[PDB]
Formats: sequence, C-alpha cells, structure tokens
Amino acid sequence: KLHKEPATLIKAIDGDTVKLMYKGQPMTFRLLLVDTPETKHPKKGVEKYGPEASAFTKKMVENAKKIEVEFDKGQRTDKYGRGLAYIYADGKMVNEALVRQGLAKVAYVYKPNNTHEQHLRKSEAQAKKEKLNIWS
Repeated sequence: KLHKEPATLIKAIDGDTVKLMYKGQPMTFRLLLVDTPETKHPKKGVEKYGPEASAFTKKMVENAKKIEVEFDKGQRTDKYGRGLAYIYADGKMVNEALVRQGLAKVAYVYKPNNTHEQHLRKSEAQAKKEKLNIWS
C-alpha cells in the first residue's frame, strides 16, 4: 500500500519538477508518469505550453496548505538523483491535475512504477476529448 508523507515546498522548478524539503533534506522531485512541455528543455528550450504547465504546477504547490509525496512500488530516484513520486497539494494529485487540464501527457511507463497509470490515462482521454491546451 502506497502511503503519503509530508513535505515542505522549497521551490517549483518546471511543470514536471519541484524542489521539496523531505525528511529534513532538500531534494528535487520529478513528477511520476507525466511529461509536461518544458521551459528548461535539454534540447529544444521553451516549448509550447511550457510556461503554462510550469505556472500551473507553481501555483498549485505555492498556494497549498499541505504538500504530501507518495512514492510508488519501484525505484524511488532516477539517474539524476531526483525523487520519483506522486505529489499532492491539499489532497489533490498534481500529476493528475496537469493531465486533466491538457498540460501534460502520460509518460512512457516503467513497471512497477505505474500504480496510478490507468487513472491518469482516463484523465488524459477526457482532456483530449475536451481538446484542452496541448490537445487543442
């Protein structure tokens, strides 16, 4: 059973990356299972909907009373040392909110880090059918 743990915002970095204080340590978190357009893209740079995805994540975490992180059942960090997690702002999953708004796509999935995959894919299908943002 996945469980939530408290964390404290340090800084939002991009639509898909936030820095948190977790168990007393500053750590960079990559949001599991989603890909947002990025502002800091290794190759392209500032893609379309990038600033928008990044403002959405920022606002959502900055205006929360409580931030919680939820690790999945597989690896908890990636090769860059970033935490891999579902992030919740007052009970609401940020990863899902992005996809529901057409501001992220469901990423390529790697088992067993895929507990909320079907739920995200259902929100993605609704945002596509609603032709929101990325899907417009």
